[PDB]
Amino acid sequence: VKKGFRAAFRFQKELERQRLLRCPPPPVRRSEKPNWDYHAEIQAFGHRLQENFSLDLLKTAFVNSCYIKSEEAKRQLKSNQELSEQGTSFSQTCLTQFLEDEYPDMPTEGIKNLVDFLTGEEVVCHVARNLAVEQLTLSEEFPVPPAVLQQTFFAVIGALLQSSGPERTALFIRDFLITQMTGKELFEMWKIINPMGLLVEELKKRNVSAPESRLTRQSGGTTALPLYFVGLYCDKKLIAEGPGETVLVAEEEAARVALRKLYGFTENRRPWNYS
Amino acid sequence: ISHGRVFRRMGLGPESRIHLLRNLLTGLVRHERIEAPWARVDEMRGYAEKLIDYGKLGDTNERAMRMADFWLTEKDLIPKLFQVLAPRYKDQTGGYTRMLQIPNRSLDRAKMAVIEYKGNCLPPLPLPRRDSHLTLLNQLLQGLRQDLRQSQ
Amino acid sequence: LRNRVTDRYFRIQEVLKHARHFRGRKNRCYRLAVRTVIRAFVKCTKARYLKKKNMRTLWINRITAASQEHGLKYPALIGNLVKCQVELNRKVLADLAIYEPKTFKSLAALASRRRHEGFAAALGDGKEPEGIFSRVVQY
Amino acid sequence: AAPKNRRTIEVNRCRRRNPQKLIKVKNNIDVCPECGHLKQKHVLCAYCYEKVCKETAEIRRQIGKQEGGPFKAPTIETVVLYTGETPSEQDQGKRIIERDRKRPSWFT
Amino acid sequence: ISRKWEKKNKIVYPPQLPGEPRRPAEIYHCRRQIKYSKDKMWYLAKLIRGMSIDQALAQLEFNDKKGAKIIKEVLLEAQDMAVRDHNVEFRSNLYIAESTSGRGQCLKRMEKVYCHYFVKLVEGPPPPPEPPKTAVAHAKEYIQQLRSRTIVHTL
RNA sequence: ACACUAGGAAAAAACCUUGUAGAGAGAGUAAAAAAUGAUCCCAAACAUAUAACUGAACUCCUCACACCCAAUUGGACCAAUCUAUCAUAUAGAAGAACUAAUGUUAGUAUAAGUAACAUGAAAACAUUCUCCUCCGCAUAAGCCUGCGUCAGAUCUGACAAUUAACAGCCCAAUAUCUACAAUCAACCAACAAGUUAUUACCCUCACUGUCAACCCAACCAGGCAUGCUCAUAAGGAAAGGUUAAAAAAAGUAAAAGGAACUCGGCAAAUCUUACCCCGCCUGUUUACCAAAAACAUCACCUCUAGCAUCACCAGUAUUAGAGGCACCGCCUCCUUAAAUAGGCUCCACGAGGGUUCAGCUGUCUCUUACUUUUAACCAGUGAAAUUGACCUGCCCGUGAGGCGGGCAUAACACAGCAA
RNA sequence: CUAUGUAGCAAAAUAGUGGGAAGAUUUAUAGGUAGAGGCGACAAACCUACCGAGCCUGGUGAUAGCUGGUUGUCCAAGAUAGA
RNA sequence: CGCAAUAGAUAUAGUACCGCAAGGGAAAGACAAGCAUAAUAUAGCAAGGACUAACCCCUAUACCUUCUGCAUAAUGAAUUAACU
Ligand SMILES: [Mg+2]
Ligand SMILES: [Mg+2]
Ligand SMILES: [Mg+2]
Ligand SMILES: [Mg+2]
Ligand SMILES: [Mg+2]
Ligand SMILES: [Mg+2]
Ligand SMILES: [Mg+2]
Ligand SMILES: [Mg+2]
Ligand SMILES: [Mg+2]
Ligand SMILES: [Mg+2]
Ligand SMILES: [Mg+2]
Ligand SMILES: [Mg+2]
Ligand SMILES: [Mg+2]
Ligand SMILES: [Mg+2]
Ligand SMILES: [Mg+2]
Ligand SMILES: [Mg+2]
Ligand SMILES: [Mg+2]
Ligand SMILES: [Mg+2]
Ligand SMILES: [Mg+2]
Ligand SMILES: [Mg+2]
Ligand SMILES: [Mg+2]
Ligand SMILES: [Mg+2]
Ligand SMILES: [Mg+2]
Ligand SMILES: [Mg+2]
Ligand SMILES: [Mg+2]
Ligand SMILES: [Mg+2]
Ligand SMILES: [Mg+2]
Ligand SMILES: [Mg+2]
Ligand SMILES: [Zn+2]
Repeated sequence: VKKGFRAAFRFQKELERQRLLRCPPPPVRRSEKPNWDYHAEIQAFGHRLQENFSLDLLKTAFVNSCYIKSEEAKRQLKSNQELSEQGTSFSQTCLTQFLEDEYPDMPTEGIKNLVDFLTGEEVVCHVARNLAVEQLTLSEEFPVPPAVLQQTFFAVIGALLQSSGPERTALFIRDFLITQMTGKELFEMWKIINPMGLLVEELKKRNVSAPESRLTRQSGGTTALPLYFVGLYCDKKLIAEGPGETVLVAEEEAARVALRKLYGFTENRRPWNYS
Repeated sequence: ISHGRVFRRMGLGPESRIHLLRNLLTGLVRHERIEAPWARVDEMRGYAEKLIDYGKLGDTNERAMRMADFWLTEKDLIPKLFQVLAPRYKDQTGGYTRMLQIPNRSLDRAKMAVIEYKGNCLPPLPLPRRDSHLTLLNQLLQGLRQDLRQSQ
Repeated sequence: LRNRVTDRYFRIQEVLKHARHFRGRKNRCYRLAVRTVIRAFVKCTKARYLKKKNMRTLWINRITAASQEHGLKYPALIGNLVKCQVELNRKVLADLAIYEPKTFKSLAALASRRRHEGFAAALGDGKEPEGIFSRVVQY
Repeated sequence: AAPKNRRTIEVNRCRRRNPQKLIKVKNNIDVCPECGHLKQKHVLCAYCYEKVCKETAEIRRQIGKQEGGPFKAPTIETVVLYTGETPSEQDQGKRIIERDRKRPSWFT
Repeated sequence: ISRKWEKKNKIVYPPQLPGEPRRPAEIYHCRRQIKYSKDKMWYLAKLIRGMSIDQALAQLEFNDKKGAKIIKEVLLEAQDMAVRDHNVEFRSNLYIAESTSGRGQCLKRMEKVYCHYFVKLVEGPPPPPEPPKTAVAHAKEYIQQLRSRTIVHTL
């Protein structure tokens, strides 16, 4: 036996490290690991976002009916339903106003779809994990289910509104939710089917005959890797142009680009004005 | 090159080959069934057949007697050849021996073979029968038997 | 035995950890891992010079392709954009050629304009008025 | 001569595990349709053959016990009869080798 | 000297919920100190790698190599233990999930080789072999690769 | 200048350009392109769209700076261990750090599941058959329980054994003697010349070897004295199974020709002749590359020595020792068709050297068939030299699987060959 | 003398072909000669597998102007007159 | 401010074993290499720049020691662990 202690302890630490990569521990609430005091954490949550949350309302905006019921049952105060309702309703209205004013031509169906996307679980959970809402929120099951994160996040927005008024809440929503539209194309958030039908409907509403689909350019007609560039027309004037491999797909993409141009949601639109 | 050479090579030369086959054939005439390596039995089958052919000619012939003297080593068997085997096959004009393959030898994993003289007293080898005549394919073929016979 | 190295394991793993992704016996046998790891790091150091050289040659190739799309070789484009006092480098010229075709079309037009001005001036007799784009701006 | 370099585990694996060196799966095994034991098509049921060799050995032991010593190959046919089997009308003048167990069902 | 294999027959899983799919049982078994090389036992181990137990026994009964009967005895003991202890229903409802051969201990004179045989039987029927890569699959993956190209080394 | 960095001239230490070192997905330059004999030519091409562009670790740019020589020399840090004091730090100590010594010890690889090894046939396990041996039995010498039973395994333990008449282990003292061979021992013939009388004792069988498949060779086609059997009354088994490829080994057969092979008639088949050189002869020698023309040897000659009890020697000049030489007698142009080969006297002899006649033959012209072993496949057991790593191509050039320029190119066993 | 064998059956053997085989022959057994010594029908032949000088222990960690090696990190100065 | 099973005595032992002999003289007890799970796919000191992407593209003449530099001119290394 080599005499010594340092190498033995170093090897034990390395073994423990390896043993915490295979068989990692079951993840547990951050509010149970060491170094946790709720008061400091919630106050820091406030100050981090540059917002003067009222401490009591913010406190009750992170408590959920599930947690109250589990405390009542485990023992042998207010919940955040009302704040959640206020926050969700205001968020819907304010996002509608934002999108309507930024994109006037877009139809109400599309605006409602964008508003459902931004306030949906897929994006709200993402914005709520990366702002420490899951750490402070009280629930039963960890990780908190995405629906509970959504309702708690809008409860927090509701507290913010009841505390610092409408305009600051609007800035908050512009800062965290609207930003999520960055990069995304229109029809990655507004999921639709049969685009040519919608194009024909909108063109009819503007009293112009349905568009004629021509073939602008083509390469590799016979091969397995063709390229067809299909260009819609409206009485001898182009209104779109789409690529594809099949002529059907090229026509579909031409419809999609024409829809984007008419709804003012192009790739090179005037970028949102955050200042 | 070995085109058209019908005789195996075994033993320490031609003579030892004849002597090995002679011992196998003597064992066969004495017991009427022996288990031996497959290739050796396949070489000895022709000799056993022709031995019965020589034995049919009968004692009185001298050529057959000399041949059976050479090819039987314990001479008690020469009576048998001329009085139990050759008489037994007075009807058959060929194919006196049946040869089968059996599970390989335990020690050296050689290809084995049981060879016996047809008609002996011993318990019968488990020969493999063909499929029963009542199986589906056979029934359809029987229907074809009938329908072709009537047409012709 | 008075002193024996009690931690040779960690000194070995410091070198093997950089070789797990190698192929052969030279990803677990130290005597070979060391030599190939050292060659790896020497190439890693010496390769930054080639990185710069290669990206520059890729940019020159892309710019030559784009400029040939507009009937204008690469000597002309660079040797006559600078004569218009535009200090766009080659990285951004390549990016413009790929991602902003019409801006690059304009730059190529400008280069051809300046080239024509130069030919017309040199063809003339004396110091007739300079071309509308050939006028330098001083600091 | 002698090797000039060790051969790596990769080359050795491409040799040792090549298909030509693998053990082939046998496509000619089946079940004795009546007896119900495994067998290859062109070979005898091993269990049946063993149960036949046992009886052949017992018969031959009786034959040896009756012939006395060596050099006694009889000059007549032989018939073997199990318990409660009188010599049939066809087997007179043929040596009888008595056995003391009921005739096997497979002995016809 | 590490006796790990025979300790995987002791993992007690939690009682199943009435909803989740019935978990297929398992049995691990090993023969230690087989007087036989490992580079030869490997071929027999690989032969029976992906086939049910009964076909495996059939294939081994008629193979010539010395280790065939050792593998057969091991598989029979495994089947008996699986039915008797591990609460398997049908003794034919097993297949060779894992079969491998490993080195051994004993000493030299010229090494006297030894080897162990390790078998894992998983309840259920054999999984079907991976089908061949149809031409449409190749074209599909080639299109996928052609459709993931990005402009390399620029924005 | 190189042995220090970097870029060029194809690869390129030595020519041209360039140094002080880090990050950058910035920029400007340096040098730098041809004109008009032997495996397989060797970038592909191009006469005429404005001369500039390209091009480094040089320089500038944004940031950071001790962070590119051998031998040597200076300096700042430090892994691990022990001790003092804390109780990882400050100190003091020291067997204080291994990519390399055909390093040493242990493990496992590669060549490799390759080379090599083994069990006559049938059976009813009682037996029968085929074939082989200068072998077998005993004593001696050697060894020391080393195939007897039982019980455990694929060798471990227990139990049992080899019985003296054969062989060994010896002797009371003193004096006396003790001339002539052995050879079927008799004829001829030779030379190497081969115990008792007196005194003392009237005691009896103790002790040890006694086995076997055996000993010396690391385990073994080797070594091993004597008696008897002379082909066996005794003892054994040349083929694990198969197929009948090459190359290899041993053997058998061969048309016509019969040394044309080759250094040479080596090997094989046949059996004869003649000569020449050397050495007189038999013998001896380089255990393990030389058996001879060398050593020894009778015969001859030369030198020394006049003599006691440990050799020469229990000898004495015809003796003894040391040398040279080598009995004895005599003196001190042919060959072939063709040719560089062969052709002091002195019988006998030589696995000595050279030559020749005749024959013989697969030596050859010119190879062929079959058999056995090897072989290849199946099954068991299973090495060794060798090995920097290998993801292991060809041609031309440089000075070659790996550099350069062309060409070729899905992966993988198996058996051959030897550039 | 030839062929096989060359980690071979063998650290000099096997198969054939050969020389001697009543002698200066061959051989079992005990004893003797001991290392600058013995013995030698001289070949530098042999004296326990390797003798132009045995083998073992000691002086001995012989000596070696000759060969081979010489182990953490980082920086810096650093080369070819001559007797 | 001595070693802790390759150290400390050669030591569990001057035993086993080697040698005719003098004499020589051991070993050991309490997830390293190698393989399997899982053979490979044009191209080349087996890496680097990278890339959406493992290969494909561009760059790239193994290490030690000795000779003036050495394409491997030559010497040494199968590889791991311990001791040096
Ligand atoms: Mg540059
Ligand atoms: Mg500089
Ligand atoms: Mg420290
Ligand atoms: Mg040290
Ligand atoms: Mg070393
Ligand atoms: Mg080989
Ligand atoms: Mg072989
Ligand atoms: Mg006695
Ligand atoms: Mg006596
Ligand atoms: Mg005796
Ligand atoms: Mg006998
Ligand atoms: Mg044979
Ligand atoms: Mg044999
Ligand atoms: Mg064989
Ligand atoms: Mg002839
Ligand atoms: Mg002589
Ligand atoms: Mg002679
Ligand atoms: Mg084999
Ligand atoms: Mg060359
Ligand atoms: Mg090969
Ligand atoms: Mg020294
Ligand atoms: Mg000197
Ligand atoms: Mg310096
Ligand atoms: Mg020790
Ligand atoms: Mg020791
Ligand atoms: Mg490992
Ligand atoms: Mg080379
Ligand atoms: Mg070497
Ligand atoms: Zn059956």
